[PDB]
Amino acid sequence: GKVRTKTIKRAARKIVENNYESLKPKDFQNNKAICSKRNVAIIPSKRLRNKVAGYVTTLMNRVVKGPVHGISLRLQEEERERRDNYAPKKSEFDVENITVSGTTQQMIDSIGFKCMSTSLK
Amino acid sequence: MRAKWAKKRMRKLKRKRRHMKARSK
Amino acid sequence: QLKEADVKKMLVATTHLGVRNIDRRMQFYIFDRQKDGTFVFNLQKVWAKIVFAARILVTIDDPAEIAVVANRPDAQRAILKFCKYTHATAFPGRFIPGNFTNRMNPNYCEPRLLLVNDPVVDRQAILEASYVNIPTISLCNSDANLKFIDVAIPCNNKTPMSIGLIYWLLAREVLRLKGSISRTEEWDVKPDLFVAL
Amino acid sequence: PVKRRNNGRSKYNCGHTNIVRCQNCHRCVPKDKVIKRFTIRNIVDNTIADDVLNACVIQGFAIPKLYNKVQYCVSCSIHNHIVRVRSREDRKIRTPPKRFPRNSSQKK
Amino acid sequence: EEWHPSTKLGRLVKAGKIESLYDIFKYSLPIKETEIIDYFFPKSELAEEVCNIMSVQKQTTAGQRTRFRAHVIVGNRDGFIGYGAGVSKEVANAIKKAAKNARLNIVPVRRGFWGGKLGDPHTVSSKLSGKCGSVRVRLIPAPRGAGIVASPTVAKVLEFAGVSDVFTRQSGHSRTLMNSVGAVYNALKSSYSILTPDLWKKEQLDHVQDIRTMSL
Amino acid sequence: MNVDLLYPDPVEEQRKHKLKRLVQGPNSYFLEIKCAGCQDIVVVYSHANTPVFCPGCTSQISIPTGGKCAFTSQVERYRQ
Amino acid sequence: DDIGMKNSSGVVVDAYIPRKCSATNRLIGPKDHAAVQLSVARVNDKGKMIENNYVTFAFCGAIRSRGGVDSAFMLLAQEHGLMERL
Amino acid sequence: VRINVLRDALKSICNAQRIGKKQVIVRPSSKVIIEFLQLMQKNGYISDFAVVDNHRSNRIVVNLIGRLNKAGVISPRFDIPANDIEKWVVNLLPSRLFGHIILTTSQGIMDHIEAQHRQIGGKVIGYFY
RNA sequence: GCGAAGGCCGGGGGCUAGAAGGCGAUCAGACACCACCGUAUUCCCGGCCGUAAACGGUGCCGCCCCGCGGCCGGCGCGCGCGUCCCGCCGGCCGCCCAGGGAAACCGGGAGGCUCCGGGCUCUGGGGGGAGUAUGGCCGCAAGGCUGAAACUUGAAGGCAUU
RNA sequence: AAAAUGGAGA
Repeated sequence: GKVRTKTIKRAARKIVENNYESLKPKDFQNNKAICSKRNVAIIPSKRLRNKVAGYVTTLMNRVVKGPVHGISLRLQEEERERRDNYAPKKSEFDVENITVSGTTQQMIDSIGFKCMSTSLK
Repeated sequence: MRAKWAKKRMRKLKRKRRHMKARSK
Repeated sequence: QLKEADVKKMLVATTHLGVRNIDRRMQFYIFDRQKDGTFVFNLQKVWAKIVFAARILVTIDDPAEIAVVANRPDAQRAILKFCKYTHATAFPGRFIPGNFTNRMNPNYCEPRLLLVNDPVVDRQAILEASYVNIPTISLCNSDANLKFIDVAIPCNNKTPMSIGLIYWLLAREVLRLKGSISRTEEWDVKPDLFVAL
Repeated sequence: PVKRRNNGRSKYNCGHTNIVRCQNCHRCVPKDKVIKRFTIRNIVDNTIADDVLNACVIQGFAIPKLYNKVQYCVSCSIHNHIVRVRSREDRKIRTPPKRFPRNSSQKK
Repeated sequence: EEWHPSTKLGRLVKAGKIESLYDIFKYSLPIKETEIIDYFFPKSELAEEVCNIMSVQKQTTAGQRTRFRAHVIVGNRDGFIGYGAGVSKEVANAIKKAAKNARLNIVPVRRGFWGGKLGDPHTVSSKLSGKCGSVRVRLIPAPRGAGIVASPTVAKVLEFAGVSDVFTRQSGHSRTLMNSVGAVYNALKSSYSILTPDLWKKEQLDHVQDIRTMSL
Repeated sequence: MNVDLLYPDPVEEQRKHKLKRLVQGPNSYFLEIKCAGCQDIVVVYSHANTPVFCPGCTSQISIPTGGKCAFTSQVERYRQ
Repeated sequence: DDIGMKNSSGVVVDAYIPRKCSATNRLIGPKDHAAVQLSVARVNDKGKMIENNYVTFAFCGAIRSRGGVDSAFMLLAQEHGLMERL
Repeated sequence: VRINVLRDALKSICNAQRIGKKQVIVRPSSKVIIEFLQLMQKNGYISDFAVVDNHRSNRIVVNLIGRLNKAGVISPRFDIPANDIEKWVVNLLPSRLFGHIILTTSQGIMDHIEAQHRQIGGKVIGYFY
């Protein structure tokens, strides 16, 4: 197999997340020409560029398959962070859990409140 | 076990002296 | 003081339990152990403690300067809520060791005060604070190591519903001192958004 | 330069013990310094269990299960790799590794 | 130069908001910048002495990693002192890493007294005992009729502190200087670490000069 | 938490050693027992060393054990 | 009375007065790099508003290590009056 | 066995104060340990004290001001003339500003400062830093 | 006054191992390691010996401690009564907080102590020579117990880092 | 299974 160095993978990592745009997920050919806009990166030799252009096809494939570690998709940063912001059916998380034994009732009896008339329901 | 093979060597030296001290007197 | 609707919230939101093991410094907060054996806490103690925590938070010169470090999965959802209403500069994720000492390190934050998500998952973070002179404030379980912790919040702490109530309670209590979020009224927020599915 | 606090022994409130000899070394060892792994193994080999079970002339027969204690000497244990010398951190780990709750002398 | 303040207290030192080194010491602060300590007193300020550049050669696969390490002792006469040391291959990079370490640790001498307290202090307030590995040292306060009674290396360190007279006793490997000069320094730390009837008081919750609070 | 040694707290004192308490006091009591048949009152130590027989019944009303003394007849509680 | 090292006159010969840690009475050390100054604020009746004045306690890291600074803080707060009947 | 009650009290008080526990217990009350404690309270090192009393040895409960730095005993008592009081101040006292050595004189039991000023020297019961 | 083993002194006993001693087989030697015999011994009784890495390499009796769990001995504690909990514990301990230590590590101490002073027996003073010489004592002997010097010469040693 | 040396002194 082939395993590349940190800088080679990190350049590819920078190229796929910090400038995602639309590098190809499953196709090598667009990736072959989409990594040479000059501003996006400058490195000599086609094969050296091709080393980044190899991992990019797996990294974008990984992002398409699922979120990567520390996923930072430039095109799609607000993805399911809205779900953490989301609340469920009516946000009625509370009410009627109960599950209080006599000692659990004694804990509320120790403070001044006497919850549910000492009859949880 | 050098200590054992020194101590018992010393005892063999001590015994030699006893015969030498008495027989000679 | 205590409010019954919120008090019954803590009871129904897993803030009625702790670890079966106990420590002498958590005995007062603990009501006792019941037949079940998980130590059951005392509710008034929890509310009183959260007000005491609030007064230190208003005291800091920059409300942003407080840092809360969350190193546990459960803590993240509730920790996100702290930043939305309170201004504390969060310190999320694994601590990245030595940040307080390493000013050169990228995420280094000097928090005039500290806040720890779990007593036994921030072991580096309280020692790191001890190096940088930071007053240490934290959350504590029924059994916890209180080493390098000045005051802490009695709680179950091992389920995010309880963790959720704590950040909710603390946020509401500092805001009540600032006289902004409720003032003898309803908190716009609802108990959900304090757990991540 | 004390190597282990236990000193290779579990002797507490004691002064002398009985000696059990190594199955391999034949070296007398006090009960305290002996490995004492207890092993449960089927009397037949697992490979031919099937054909012998196939020859079940008596009804509901089960394999003969043998209960025995293996007690190798310290030197016998290391060379036959019953246990392996470990680092200072590994010294206090009180468990045999490689799980294996499987019931046979060979861990298979 | 024109150093970006590395420390948050560095911004206070840069602003001139820090009043002096004493103020950060009163609020118990860690001083992380050589410039941060220089701001209180810069320009000649402390005299500098360097000794004992031991050459540790660490045996390895081929030739030992010959390297050097030397001890630098701060000497400002105004009741402030420190012990620092540096390890590096080049003679320069070693003493000049040490100079930085003695600067980063500055401790205030008590500057105490015996029988006569009318004039300015001649000795430390209490017997100062410092434990550095094997070396344990003692600095029993001396009357002004007594001089600086000390061993040749340990006297230079206390001359740098500026205490005029002292009574010194020692135990441990006195020949190993790093432990000894470390000990007399770790003893100087004891100078304010002792509760004194004069020190006892109940008040001072002012907090207005919390260095951490103070900001630009 | 306010706990004061000078003024000793009685709740913990009971759990404490008969000697470890701020005052080394007795940890046992005299208990009168009710013979069911007759109303003679017999005082017994909480821990009995020698047997006390209910007057009028030769059989010992208490057979001593290392601590609590059990009674063949019904027990009158402490002093009541 | 010029608390701290003082001259025969009684004025402070040494200005530095390491603040005595409030809780243990023992002083905060010059090198107490683990020193802590917990401060909490007072309240105003029904409003329970913050008045910008906050009582500032101090604690060395040895009490922190003792983990007893929590009970101690509340009792010290009773000394400063913040603690209620509890 | 227990020969010196004051050493078991001194390290009782010093050890307790080291943990920071103001209230401390002492297994036996002694009229001489009363002298050291009340001379400690008089100099202000220790705070209000009390002896819960059984009819036996008695237990001493002492609250502290928390300021005690060091306390200790010289066993057994060694008698020094009032001429040599100052050599013993040098060895067992940190400084002559906070010096106090418990001396015993027939005409009242006082700390070292008052005694030499009174020109009487007896035996050094215990050190008080 | 006891005191493991081995040894010894007379009996009794003798299953196995087995100092000696014999073999074979090893290796340039195999005196040995390893196989195979095998005597003393081992087991018992009546005595002597009186020593061991007899070690926790840490005398004894006290005091004060920082928390978390076991195991054993009682003894209470309430509890739906279950070897249920919770202490009083006396001992067995594990990890360990300060504290201490040249370190290793100890911390139911090896801590409270160069801020060096509960009590009381013992022992040491560079490495050899030397447990030798010489006396005395003990044993039947083996050996024990007590215990120098003449001379040498610059380290011997301790725990740790690569 | 055997398996023994490594002159002195930088």
